[PDB]
Amino acid sequence: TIRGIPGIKNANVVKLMRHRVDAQGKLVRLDNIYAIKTNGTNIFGAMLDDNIDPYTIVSSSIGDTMELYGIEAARQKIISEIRTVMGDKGPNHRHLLMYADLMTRTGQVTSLEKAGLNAREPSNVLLRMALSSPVQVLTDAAVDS
Amino acid sequence: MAMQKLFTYIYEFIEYRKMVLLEEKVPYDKFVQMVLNTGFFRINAETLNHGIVSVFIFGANGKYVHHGGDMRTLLTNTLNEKKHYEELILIVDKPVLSKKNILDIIVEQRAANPTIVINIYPYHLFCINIPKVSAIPKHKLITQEEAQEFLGREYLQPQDLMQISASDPPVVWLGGRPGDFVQIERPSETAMHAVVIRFITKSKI
Amino acid sequence: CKNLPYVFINNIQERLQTPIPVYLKRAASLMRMLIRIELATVKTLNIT
Amino acid sequence: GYANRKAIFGLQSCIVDYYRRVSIDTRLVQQLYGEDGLDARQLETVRFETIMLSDQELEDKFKYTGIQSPLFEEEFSRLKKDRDKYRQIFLNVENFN
Amino acid sequence: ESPSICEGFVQASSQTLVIIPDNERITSNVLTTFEATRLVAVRAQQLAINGSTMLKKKYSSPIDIAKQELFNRKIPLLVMRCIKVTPEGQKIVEIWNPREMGIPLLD
Repeated sequence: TIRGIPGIKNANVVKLMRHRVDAQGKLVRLDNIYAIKTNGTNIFGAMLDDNIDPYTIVSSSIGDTMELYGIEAARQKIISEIRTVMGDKGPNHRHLLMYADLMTRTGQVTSLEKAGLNAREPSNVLLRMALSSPVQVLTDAAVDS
Repeated sequence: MAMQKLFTYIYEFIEYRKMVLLEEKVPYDKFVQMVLNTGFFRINAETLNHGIVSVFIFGANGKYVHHGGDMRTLLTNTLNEKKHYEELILIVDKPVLSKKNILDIIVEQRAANPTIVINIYPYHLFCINIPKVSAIPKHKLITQEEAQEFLGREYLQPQDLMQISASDPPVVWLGGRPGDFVQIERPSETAMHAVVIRFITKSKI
Repeated sequence: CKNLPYVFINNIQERLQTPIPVYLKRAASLMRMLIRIELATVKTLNIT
Repeated sequence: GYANRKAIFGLQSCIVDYYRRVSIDTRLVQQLYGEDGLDARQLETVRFETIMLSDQELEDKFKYTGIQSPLFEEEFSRLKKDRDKYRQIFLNVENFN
Repeated sequence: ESPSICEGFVQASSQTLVIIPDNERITSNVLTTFEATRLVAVRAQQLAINGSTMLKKKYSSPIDIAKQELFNRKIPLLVMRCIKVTPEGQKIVEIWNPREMGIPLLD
């Protein structure tokens, strides 16, 4: 690496649409705000750089948010990612809350795959048997008593 | 430039932990050259419990993060110092966490010294004011009695609550030991902020 | 508005005025805010 | 179908208990269902008037001046506090999105 | 060795029903639609098998009679809600009364 934050493939200036509070207390919505949007997530390098606000770093990757920030920030990032994937006519927010709270209930982001079901409900042999590969999980339950 | 950020935010973290310093604060230059030559910058903190907490900011590629003999020597000789030594903290580079032998010496000295708690953290935990990050909601540690009252009202054993690792950055800044409870005020698009209580489990290796 | 979090428990704990858990108080914060906004004294002058 | 079956088997065990917490067996998943405990079928969208009002506009509209009791000073301060809390929380939500 | 039974404490220890006092219950005093529906269904099946009722207005189907018994607060059932399974073999319930409790929409 010669220059720039590693893992930042690109960086483009995008105007943002943001709310601010005036001295009279009005909640004015500002469109003149400028910030950059990158490709590739390296939150750590962004915090290191001084031209970039370290406390207002937003990353599309759940993993980097989990590692850098924690599990509550990872849960909020899961909600945000599922929401932006949903589109315009998305579901209610409580369903996304349920999705995110299920994965992040163990202090780690657990998937919806069979690995995540093992992590969240290891003792529920019958549930994992119903999900996939009943013979393998049946063998594991038998040997594990 | 993680050295300067780490240098300022470790002292901000000591202040956040409501601890006082036992010595005088050197500037950036002395800190970085001492880290580069010695291999570690040692910072002593005293808590309200009248315990002593020591922090070791290891170098990125120094002599101490590569060989287990020297690291073992440091732990053995520093842990026999007659301070109260409530907690020891090692701040090391990110790739060091995968290096096994350092984790082995850490766990070996943890088992050898029961009452002392040793944790090794990467750089990115102390390169920013973690409680001041927008994306991180407000964590606070509820005492054992109020957590027990909450559980008894809820008919919940502690293992029923959602778990949070003791290595979580907000919990690390708060100073959450495993087995304790942390109350969180998370913003909500539905109910306009809500409170959850999470159980602190054992940290990552 | 003070007794609003008691819709999450029952009328009995409302009569007994037993303590409300913190998260129950937080859950009804939005409804409390809306009720305060819409039942403000400047808006209920004609309501007996 | 693939994604839906995987998700269903991930989430199917989450059942609202007698505390309106969402729990797997006995282990909590949520302190409250939607963090408000409300059914998704019983929600209506309503505007919160005080959010965008300036401080003088808020005083013009919601401050009651027909009685000199300090109870109405307290009530208006409560309205202002609620507006400020809403602005703060949702500005933070806007910040990390 | 052993056929998974000799050491098998398969018989679970009998539980004792602990009923939370009427001033200590912290569940809703309004019947959830599930609970009201279950009450109506149980009562209507029991009227089908037996036929007795406390109603004054005579109806031609047990469903209507059970629905009115729930509405007119004469259904002879008690919704018991269980919140624990303690390791000490002590099942913690709170027995609610559908006659005292509120009734959901159901219509």
